[PDB]
Amino acid sequence: EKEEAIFRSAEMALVQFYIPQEISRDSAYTLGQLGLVQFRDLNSKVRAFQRTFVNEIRRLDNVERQYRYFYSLLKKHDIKLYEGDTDKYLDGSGELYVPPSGSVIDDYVRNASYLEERLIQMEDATDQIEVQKNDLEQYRFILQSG
Amino acid sequence: MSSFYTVVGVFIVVSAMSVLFWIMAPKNNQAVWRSTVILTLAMMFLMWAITFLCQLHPLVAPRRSDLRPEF
Amino acid sequence: SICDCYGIAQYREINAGLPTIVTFPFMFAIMFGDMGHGFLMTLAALSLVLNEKKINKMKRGEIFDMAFTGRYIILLMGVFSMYTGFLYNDIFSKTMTIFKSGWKWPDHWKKGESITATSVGTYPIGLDWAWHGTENALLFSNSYKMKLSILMGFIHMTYSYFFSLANHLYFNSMIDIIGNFIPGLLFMQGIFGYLSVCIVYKWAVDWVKDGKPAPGLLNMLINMFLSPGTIDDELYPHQAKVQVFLLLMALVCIPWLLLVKPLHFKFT
Amino acid sequence: SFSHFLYYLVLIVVIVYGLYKLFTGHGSDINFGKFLLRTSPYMWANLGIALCVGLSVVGAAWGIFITGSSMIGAGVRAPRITTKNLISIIFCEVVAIYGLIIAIVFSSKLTVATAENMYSKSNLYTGYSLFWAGITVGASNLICGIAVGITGATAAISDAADSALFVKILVIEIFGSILGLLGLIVGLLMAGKASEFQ
Amino acid sequence: MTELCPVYAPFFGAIGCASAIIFTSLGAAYGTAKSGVGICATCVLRPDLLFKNIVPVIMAGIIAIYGLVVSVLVCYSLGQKQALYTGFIQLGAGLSVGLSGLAAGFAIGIVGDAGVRGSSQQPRLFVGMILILIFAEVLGLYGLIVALLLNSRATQDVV
Amino acid sequence: TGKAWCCTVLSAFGVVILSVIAHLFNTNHESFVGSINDPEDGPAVAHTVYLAALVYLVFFVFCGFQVYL
Ligand SMILES: CCCCCCCC/C=C/CCCCCCCC(=O)OC[C@H](COP(=O)(O)OCCN)OC(=O)CCCCCCC/C=C/CCCCCCCC
Ligand SMILES: CCCCCCCC/C=C\CCCCCCCC(=O)OC[C@H](COP(=O)(O)OCCN)OC(=O)CCCCCCC/C=C/CCCCCCCC
Repeated sequence: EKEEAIFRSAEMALVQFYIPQEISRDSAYTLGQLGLVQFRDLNSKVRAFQRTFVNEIRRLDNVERQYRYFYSLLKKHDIKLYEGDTDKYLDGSGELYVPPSGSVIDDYVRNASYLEERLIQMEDATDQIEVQKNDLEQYRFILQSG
Repeated sequence: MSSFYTVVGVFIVVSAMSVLFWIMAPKNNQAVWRSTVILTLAMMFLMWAITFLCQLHPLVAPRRSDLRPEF
Repeated sequence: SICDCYGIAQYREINAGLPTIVTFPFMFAIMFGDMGHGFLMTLAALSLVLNEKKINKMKRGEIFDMAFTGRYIILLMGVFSMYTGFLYNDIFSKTMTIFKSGWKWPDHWKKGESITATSVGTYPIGLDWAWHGTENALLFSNSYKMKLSILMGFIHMTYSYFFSLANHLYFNSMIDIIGNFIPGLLFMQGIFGYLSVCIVYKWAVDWVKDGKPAPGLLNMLINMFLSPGTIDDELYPHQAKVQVFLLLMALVCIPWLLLVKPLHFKFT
Repeated sequence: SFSHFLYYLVLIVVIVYGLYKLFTGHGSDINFGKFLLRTSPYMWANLGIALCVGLSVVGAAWGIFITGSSMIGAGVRAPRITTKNLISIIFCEVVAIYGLIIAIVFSSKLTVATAENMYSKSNLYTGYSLFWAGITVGASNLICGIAVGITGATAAISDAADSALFVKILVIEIFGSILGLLGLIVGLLMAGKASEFQ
Repeated sequence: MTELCPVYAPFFGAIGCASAIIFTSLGAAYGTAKSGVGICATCVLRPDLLFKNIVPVIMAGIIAIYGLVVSVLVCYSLGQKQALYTGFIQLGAGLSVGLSGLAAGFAIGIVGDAGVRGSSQQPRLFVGMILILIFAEVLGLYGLIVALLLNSRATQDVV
Repeated sequence: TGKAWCCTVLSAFGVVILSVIAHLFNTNHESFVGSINDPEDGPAVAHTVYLAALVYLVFFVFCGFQVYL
């Protein structure tokens, strides 16, 4: 009894969700695996910083910044980037799977912050040597002339 | 026998196959078969009939000075 | 994806996507209209359809997407261009000679002598190949293709106007029918349907045999506004008594379209 | 300047030439009446058909780059407008269609005439009419095309500001389009009674 | 030589044949140079858009093929002894396609120059230029149609 | 590669169109020899066009092996 929606648009319904705070994080993964639901913005008057999950989002926003820094140094060199299984999560057919933990995500934070402190130093210990180099080649090239 | 009745006799044959296909169109994607075929046969008819009617009683006849006498 | 560029449809209205599957490539083939150039399009797309599994996996450019995203649009612009070219009878600027011709030349002539052909029958499917190479060939085709174009847009427009009705009857908006639909229908059908009925009627009359003179339709359409009750050449009996009525009917439908719906708002 | 100097050096030769002929008793020699009579009415009729579809295409092509160059600039930040503001490119193209309907009507009136009846009352009448009717339709659609482009370059900028304002400026863009439709009417009335060359 | 066949009569054909390729060439040059300078400005930073932005340079090249098609058809209707009816037909045909393509050409340049610069900054703005630019290439065509209607009547029933 | 596909599809239909043309000159079809400005001798032109098609046929089979490998 599934409808066809080509002569006219498909019929829709508005639904309400009573989610406990314990399983809010877990339910949201499953709703995204479907790809069927379009959420309204109930908190439409609240300013952008007065919203409640803003602090959780900055921890993850900072991480994406730290990854953009990495992809830049790579492209600065001739390295190619590994490409993994784009289908290991899903095949786009609405299948279920279990999401990560909260501790795994907290490990990406300290790891990514820990890598930024090393690479930022290893790059400056490299560049300062190359400055000493270019200065001497110019001092060397000039001497070759008669 | 070529006449305006000849256009009607096609329109009867064509206005009936549209009806039979309406009945017999399969259930899967029923609207695409049903609209596309009925709407295709119609614009195939209108462009035939226009091209036929412009020739029954024409008001100017073809004229040239370029043929060979042998023909 | 073509209609969605122009706009996203209202909830539960007629989609503009079903008619567009046929009317988009058929209007193309009226213009394009050739069996050679159409057979080439048909192959160029039929390579994209058969190798779609290979192509979809591999990575694509930006031009090669749209040629692939519309690989079925191009298939139907090719098939229909082989139908329309067959009727126009044009294959790489040349003609086919399938059937007997409805025209006949003199039994005898000489070099350089302008010769005219005499009628025998009607050609069944398409334009007769006697016109090819002829001196007066455009005078025939230009008159033919104009009257094709006017008739094929009147049908395309009216059919899309009966989708307004199909919506009003689904949302139960009765006033818009009496307010918008029925007056606007009479406006254009009485003017541009009368034109289209007269083109089909003039083609269906043997004017020379009957002895009466064929009338011009551009002047007949102008003078009915400028000078009603007047005729120079008659197309059918009681022509003037019907023209002035159609003028009367169109002028009534203007204020009825203008006033009827706001008054219902005020009266509620 | 130079270009304006020549405009004043032409005016000064037309005057000194007119007074040479007049004071000498030869002012009849400058006769516009014979020129209108002896010139061929096919000249006047084939200029008008050309200056109708030519001057109408100048106007249409004009408004398309005023409306087109602003939309593309406005469309950088508001790319959603290029299909909503498309209606302004449509009212600018359509004045060219009006100049092509005339040339269909007038081309029918081009027929060959005998040499004895060439400079007759009716065949001179028919050359004068298709000249000024073509001027009329062409020079009037030239004006309706430039105007609608100006109107429709603003409606692109207003729509990028706010979607609501687009509708309000269309009313100005419709009234401008009436100018081309009136010109078509006036031309058909001129050439209504004109008859094909005998 | 005759009241209907003077000796200055071919002047309007030869001048009409010439003015069809002169006026359409000028248009397709304004629209090639103008457009062509935007392509040489965006593809210093975005060389990946080069082959996609030559589309204005194509549209103007078609304006020139129209004027060539009218010069080829009126040329074979010329003769030492032709009527004055025929000559002014040959004129209006060239003055129509020429004046129409000149105008279309300039618009192709002004609009094509802006599109190539914008679409580099907004890739959704390419299709918007391809639309606007077809309504210019079709005005060179509307002049071609007039030239063809008239040429048919050129040597019809002449004596 | 594309340097070879070009003359493969090009010379594919040169074999086809030029052969259909030559067939018609040979049989003296009205549309090809009917007017006076058309050539006077039908088969003479076909003899010249049968050979021209063979030249495209060689380019076809050659480039077929080139792309096939
Ligand atoms: C000082 C010289 C150096 C500079 C040269 C630059 C060009 C100067 C202008 C040249 C044209 C004007 C001089 C020639 C006019 C006289 C020709 C002539 O005798 O023709 C007569 C004859 C009529 O003879 P009858 O009716 O029997 O009457 C008896 C004769 N009176 O009429 C004609 O042949 C008229 C022909 C005139 C053509 C003039 C125009 C030539 C073309 C110039 C085009 C310039 C504009 C650019 C066009 C761009 C688009 C294609
Ligand atoms: C001018 C002379 C050269 C001409 C060269 C032509 C080359 C062939 C080009 C392809 C033509 C056939 C395909 C067009 C029909 C299908 C278009 C279509 O489906 O568009 C969808 C698309 C929406 O989705 P996307 O933006 O594709 O993103 C989601 C995709 N899943 O639709 C729209 O944007 C709406 C407008 C549709 C019509 C647009 C047509 C534009 C054609 C431009 C041709 C450009 C040619 C460039 C040539 C450069 C050569 C080096």
